[PDB]
Amino acid sequence: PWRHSGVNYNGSTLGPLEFEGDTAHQYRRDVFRPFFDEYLKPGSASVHLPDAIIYNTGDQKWDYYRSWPSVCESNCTGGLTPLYLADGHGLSFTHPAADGADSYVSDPAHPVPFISRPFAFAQSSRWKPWLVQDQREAESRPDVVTYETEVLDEPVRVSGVPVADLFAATSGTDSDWVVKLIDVQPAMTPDDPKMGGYELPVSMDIFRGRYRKDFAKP
Amino acid sequence: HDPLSVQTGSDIPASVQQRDYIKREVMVPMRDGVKLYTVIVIPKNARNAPILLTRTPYNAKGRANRVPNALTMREVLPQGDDVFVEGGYIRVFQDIRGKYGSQGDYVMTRPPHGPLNPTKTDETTDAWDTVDWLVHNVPESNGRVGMTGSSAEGFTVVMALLDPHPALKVAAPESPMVDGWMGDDWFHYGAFRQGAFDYFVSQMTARGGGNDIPRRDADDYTNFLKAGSAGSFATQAGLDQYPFWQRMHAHPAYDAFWQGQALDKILAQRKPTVPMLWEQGLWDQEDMWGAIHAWQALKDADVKAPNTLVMGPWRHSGVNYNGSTLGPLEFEGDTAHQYRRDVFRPFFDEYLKPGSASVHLPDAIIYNTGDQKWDYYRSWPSVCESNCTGGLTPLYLADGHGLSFTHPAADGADSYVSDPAHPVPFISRPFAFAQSSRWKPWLVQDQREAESRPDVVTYETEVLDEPVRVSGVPVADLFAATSGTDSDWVVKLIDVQPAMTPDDPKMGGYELPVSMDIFRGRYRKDFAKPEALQPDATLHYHFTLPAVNHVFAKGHRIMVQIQSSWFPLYDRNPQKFVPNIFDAKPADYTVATQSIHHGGKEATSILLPVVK
Amino acid sequence: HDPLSVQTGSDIPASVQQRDYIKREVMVPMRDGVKLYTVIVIPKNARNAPILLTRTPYNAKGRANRVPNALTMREVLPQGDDVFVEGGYIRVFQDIRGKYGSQGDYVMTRPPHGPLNPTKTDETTDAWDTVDWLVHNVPESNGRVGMTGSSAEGFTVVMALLDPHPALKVAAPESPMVDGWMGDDWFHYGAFRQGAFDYFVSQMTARGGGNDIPRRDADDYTNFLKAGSAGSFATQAGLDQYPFWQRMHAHPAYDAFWQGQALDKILAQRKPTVPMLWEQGLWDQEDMWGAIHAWQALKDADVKAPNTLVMGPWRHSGVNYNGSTLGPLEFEGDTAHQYRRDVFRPFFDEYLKPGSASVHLPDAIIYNTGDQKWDYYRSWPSVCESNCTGGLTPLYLADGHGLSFTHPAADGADSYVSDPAHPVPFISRPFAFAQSSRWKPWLVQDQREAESRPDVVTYETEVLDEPVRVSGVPVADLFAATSGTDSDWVVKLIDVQPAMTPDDPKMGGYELPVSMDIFRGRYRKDFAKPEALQPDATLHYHFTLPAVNHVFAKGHRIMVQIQSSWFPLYDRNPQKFVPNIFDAKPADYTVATQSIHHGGKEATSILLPVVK
Repeated sequence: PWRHSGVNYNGSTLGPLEFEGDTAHQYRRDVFRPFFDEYLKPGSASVHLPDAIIYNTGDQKWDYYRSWPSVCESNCTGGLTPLYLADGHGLSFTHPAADGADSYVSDPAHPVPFISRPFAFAQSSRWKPWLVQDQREAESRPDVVTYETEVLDEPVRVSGVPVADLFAATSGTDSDWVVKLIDVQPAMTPDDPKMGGYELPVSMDIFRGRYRKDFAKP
Repeated sequence: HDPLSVQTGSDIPASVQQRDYIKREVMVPMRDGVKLYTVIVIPKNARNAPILLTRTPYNAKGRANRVPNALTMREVLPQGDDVFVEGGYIRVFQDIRGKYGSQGDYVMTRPPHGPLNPTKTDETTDAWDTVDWLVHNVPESNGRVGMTGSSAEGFTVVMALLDPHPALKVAAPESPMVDGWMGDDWFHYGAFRQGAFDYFVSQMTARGGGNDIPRRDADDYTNFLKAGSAGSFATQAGLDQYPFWQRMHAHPAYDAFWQGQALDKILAQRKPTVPMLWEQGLWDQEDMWGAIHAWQALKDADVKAPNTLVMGPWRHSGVNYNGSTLGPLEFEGDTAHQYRRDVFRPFFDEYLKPGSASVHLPDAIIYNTGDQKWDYYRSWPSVCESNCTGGLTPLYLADGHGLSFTHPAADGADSYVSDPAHPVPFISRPFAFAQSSRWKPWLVQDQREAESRPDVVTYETEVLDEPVRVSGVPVADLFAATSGTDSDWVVKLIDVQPAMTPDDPKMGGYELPVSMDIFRGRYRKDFAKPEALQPDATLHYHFTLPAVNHVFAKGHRIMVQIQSSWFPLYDRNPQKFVPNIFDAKPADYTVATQSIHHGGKEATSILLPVVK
Repeated sequence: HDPLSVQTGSDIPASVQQRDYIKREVMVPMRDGVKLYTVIVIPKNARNAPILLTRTPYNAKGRANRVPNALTMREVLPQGDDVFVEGGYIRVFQDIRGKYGSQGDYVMTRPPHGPLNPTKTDETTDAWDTVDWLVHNVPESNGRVGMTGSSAEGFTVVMALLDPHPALKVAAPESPMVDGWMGDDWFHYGAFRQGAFDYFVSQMTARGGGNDIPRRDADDYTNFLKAGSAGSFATQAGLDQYPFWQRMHAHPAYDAFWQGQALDKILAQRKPTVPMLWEQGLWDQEDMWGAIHAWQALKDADVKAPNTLVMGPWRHSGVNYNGSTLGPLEFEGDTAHQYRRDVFRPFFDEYLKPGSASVHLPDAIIYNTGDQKWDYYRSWPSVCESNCTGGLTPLYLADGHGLSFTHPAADGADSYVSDPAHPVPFISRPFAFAQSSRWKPWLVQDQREAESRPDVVTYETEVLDEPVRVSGVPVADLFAATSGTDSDWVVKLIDVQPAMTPDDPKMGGYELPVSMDIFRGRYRKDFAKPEALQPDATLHYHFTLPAVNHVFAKGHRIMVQIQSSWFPLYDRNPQKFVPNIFDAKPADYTVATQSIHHGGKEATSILLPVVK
């Protein structure tokens, strides 16, 4: 649960998020060092590492997966589960038969800030934990469309690479498509009040529309 | 049995000289038999001392207990009482009718005797009976009473000024509740302030203390948006059983209910002879209309008594605390203490302490938010719409999102889509009304967030080569059109800081608002008779904005920002004409295209009070 | 008249579904007719649900209202109830006899039935009647009650364990008040804790809330020093009229009054059969004696029930909050939540939720303050004074202010002047008892300030080449001399951090105390019969210090600090034998020369619980 190069520093926090101890030092001591010792120090203990060792941003613990990922598009034990966008700005696991569409105006004279203004690239302290910043500012804008499920009654576990299956239209001849997968914290978090309703992005990216068909031939 | 070992009774003692003050608790009887809880703080060995009186609905016992049962009077009394404690004044805090230790019925901002109050008592008589009692029952006093207080405590001062007792020699209302509809606590040109619900429940649930409205989400932007309309929130909060809300809900327009409560107009018709010192902050987020309008009305009515207006770089009630800062802004020392020691105290001493020096205060003493110093204006304002030495200078909106002092003869217009499903946050999300630390300095926050939104139109001058000085009331001369049948118009006058401020880096390019307000379109023609707007027609809006005493320095920029929402502070305008916005239904909220015309016959501008 | 415009009544309403819980307020009648206010928080539509009960003198109504009248149960209940809210437990908070909403007489830490309480009731019977009522009157419950609580709420659990109701299936006292004289809230080996005065006035002024003692100065070091003695401050604060103080003032020694209140000795004689989970923090600044001594006494008496001791890296009551940090220290995640989720909850589920997984807890579960991990000890402690697998390893004080594991045959002694006019501050000045943020993590503060003083002797080992692991109770074997006839002895076991800690620069050379306590010299021979000390004679002092589960890593240093004052937390020892230190006179305070002998026959050392 680190930022770029965060593995060489302290892994206890990242922005307002708090993890179970110094996760970076944990990896350095429990995995990194012993793995290196096996081949660099003759006579050292043999370590048998799995396919992947990933920290669980929900369970708050290290997960050791013998085979990872267990689910994906093709050549995996199982496929991906589609979380469909629905009517009334909702999200459902049930495929909605009815056709529908939502519109938003994209004005380049007023682009959406990736993080709160003001921001300068020299501000390292703001740049580092940018990916965990609250997305509530974007949601309040008419140039950002937001979809969400109902307050969960049962937990939903995700482990792998999420794929954006987007069916979008533009009135122009080019366009960028930013898709954010967000984990909305409980409406109220009394043990840490500032996290109430916090829109934490667990995964997000941008796609330049001109490369839809070919990445080499726009 | 041994009492020093075996306890068969209670450990709580049956009954429970080091202080420099004496605290007296009395129940002062009014003319109708109702008694009012009064706390009198008299300094030890005090003889022939003046009385500083404050009537309050915020717990008199608590107010005179900053540090509960402290050893010193300085500790026991509020920070704002510092200069009076040093002066040996007798402090008096009294619970108003129907609140805390007081008896009787409580009426939120009780209307003065008239069509809205046919009984023999009101806040005016309550103050009269109080003063009359204090001058006959406090032997340590010289029989001279001075009145002060901020917010609702300021409201009581204004009420007492309608018909004061001869012993009330001086008064100083601080950011008082004068007109809750025009521009104070409840509405701002018709636009309802949603933070009122929490105030209602906290002040009217019981005689004593009350609790806040439990929330679903931590964000009030989310809370009020999910509820829909303001009325819907109120109903969900169980506010429908509260008599004051029932009256407000029935009177959304500026009718007889609100007109009969406008203290600025009433006080001016009575012609008081008691020296006054009106005060409000330049960034008063709760009572911007209060002081300035009451002071101006008295000046226009040719009052025969000292009438001075004081405006510092403070937030609501900031005059009683530390005025060194406000949000990220820094001023030249403790401006609040400065005013309290140099102006407030001596002015009160003149009428409450016989033999004291005579002070000759000017028309207004306003701090300069540009020059960083106190300005003393013998005649203020020097420029305004009519009946002034000079007129206002129009700062025209122009082509290419610009601002100029030169009239653009050609027509032009810029558009923005106002979607009520995504209203513009008044301050960064998340925000809850319970977060006092964010609410207090809201008026000085950077407006760069709003500038980046497509539903907010921004205009700016070039980087200034010569400073532009403004002192007075700016007037928004707006020529706007909407596709809907109703709309809200938010206009902001901003002072953009230099692109780079190397001594304080975070201030570089900061969009500091010096004055901003909202106007509910339905009240364009008449405030008392709301009417629908013509779709797509460019209409003329003319309204005054909060006063200014600023200097847009070299390297700065003057900026104007226009939008149609300010959530969740102001309830969303459905953008469709409905009889009562409070009861707007989900289907009433319409997306609308707003057009701000510039140049030609419909040249939108900000009528600036430019001075030499 | 129009009611929607004219109000002649009150704006306060005569009588003032969205929640996931139901709150029930009941007055539970005890065996003597006295009713106790009980708040029952029940989750919406629950059946066969266990009850978590807490009896408290800290306002039940408030405790069950973390976020007053909140929409969710999670919000409404304290942080420490998180796992029980997730488990669907029924929360029950009750006001103990004589406090807040409860009737009857209030007796501070009411003694159990015996020579100090000849009535028909006590805290044991009150809990019995409460459990009996709860299991018959709450239809949503499965008739199984679990008891928990911290501080005074922990005291009520221990009291209930003396003779529990059949329905009380499990108990978990957290940092309970077991022995106020030995090492809990009031005294520590006879040394009086001056913070008790504020606690006395805040809890025994009235049935409900009370206020703090008004201070003259902001610094309590100044306040107490100026007052002179502890009894002198009490008199000046008007505490002489408080019955509990009157008894304490009459019983400064460990006589029948304190012996008959030692819950560890009483509980071990009763032999309970209810599964227990004892808890206290390794840095418990309010109740260090409590849990460990109560758990150990039961273990020695061969208790026929699960008896586990849990000690985390927490301050007093820190188990119910966030255990990630403590002062400048950082632990491996939220240790408090970890314990609550992995140990606490499942242990309670085993006896309260029929069908749940069975847990087999070891002797003790202690967090390692060196290894930064949870240690599970099947048998604890493995090393101690007598009746253990191994003995303690002595860490001898040596020449040139050093420490060694090798016994020095050569005799030696180091001296320091203890001047009562200038007592050693327990933590940096200024400090007031009201400053909670400084009081809570005081036990982990840097001891470098003390080391720099001439009235504090310091001993340290060389920079460690190999780690030294310690697990158990360290025993101070001190051979000290004083020129006076009385004296206090403060012994600190410190873990000096590496000279430089590049990953966290501020920790470089930091003198972190892993265990420290004070011993009032007059009680050297007998705790019940105080005696004067022979001037200039080296006497033997033998006392246990707070438990440890640390590892002095490579680069670190083990350090011992010895002083004779710990102001203003502990009252100053006059250093002259007086019948009652509480009533010491100004002339009694004598400057004394203290000598700590090392080597030979009087080899001062800290008997460390060194493990492999």
